[PDB]
Amino acid sequence: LTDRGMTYDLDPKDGSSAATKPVLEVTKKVFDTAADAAGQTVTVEFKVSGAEGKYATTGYHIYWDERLEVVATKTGAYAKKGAALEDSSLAKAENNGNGVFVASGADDDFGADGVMWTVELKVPADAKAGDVYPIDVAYQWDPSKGDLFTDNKDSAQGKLMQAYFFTQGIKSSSNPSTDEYLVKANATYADGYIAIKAG
Amino acid sequence: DLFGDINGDGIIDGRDATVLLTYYAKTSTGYKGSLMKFMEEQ
Amino acid sequence: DLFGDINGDGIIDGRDATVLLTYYAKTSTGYKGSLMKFMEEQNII
Ligand SMILES: [Ca+2]
Ligand SMILES: [Ca+2]
Ligand SMILES: [Ca+2]
Repeated sequence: LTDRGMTYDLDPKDGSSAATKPVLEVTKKVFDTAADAAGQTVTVEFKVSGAEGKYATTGYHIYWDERLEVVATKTGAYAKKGAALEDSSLAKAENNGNGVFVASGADDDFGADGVMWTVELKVPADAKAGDVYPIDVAYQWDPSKGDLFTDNKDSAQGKLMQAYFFTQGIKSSSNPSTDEYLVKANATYADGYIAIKAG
Repeated sequence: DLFGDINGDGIIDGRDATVLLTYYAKTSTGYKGSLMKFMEEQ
Repeated sequence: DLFGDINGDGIIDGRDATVLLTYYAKTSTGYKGSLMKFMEEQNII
């Protein structure tokens, strides 16, 4: 895996003062043996906290170790929407290589806490011990468009919320994890993982 | 100026979607204004 | 004529919004090429 994540340069850039401070948590699965790991499909969940009724429009990048194999939905999507987006009537997961892009929209702030997105990933049979398969959530911008996490009306409040989400709600090169697994994998910019231990 | 850019910030992204989607939830229930009128009155 | 009728089906609704989000999702994954080009490739027009 690589660090596709970018620096949040929108304004405001500092989200600490935000009324809504959303945190995205990504599954961290650990196996004791290569044995139990190989061929297992892990449900990886992208779960949001502290934003019930506080967001509408969403869009962010997910990536994962190249050695994992995503199992698509019935319709070929790499991610399936979860309970948090059940009242957001627009949702889309666009496939993106060893990753997916996921985006939300709603007719009011009907964003909920809970699982935003589910991604089914599968481990190699060449599993090995101590292997660590990082799963990243990442912010990406350019002049044509950028990632989002705002309210129905992109209020001042909305943009502070968004700044939090990306700078502090998730992990990046500039808010690194200290997870013993993401360290052992120089993927401190990553957010969750599938892992196995040494002997 | 840019086809797709409902909110008119030079930029086509999910915010434009949410604008239309909310516009529809209003008209749907009995709003009479244009999209431009609705947008600006926020 | 109708500002905000992206699919050009005469009216403004859910579907127009879907086009814009699905478009955003593509550009966000490396897709060069415009909204009209996308709507053509995906048979929305
Ligand atoms: Ca990250
Ligand atoms: Ca726009
Ligand atoms: Ca239409």
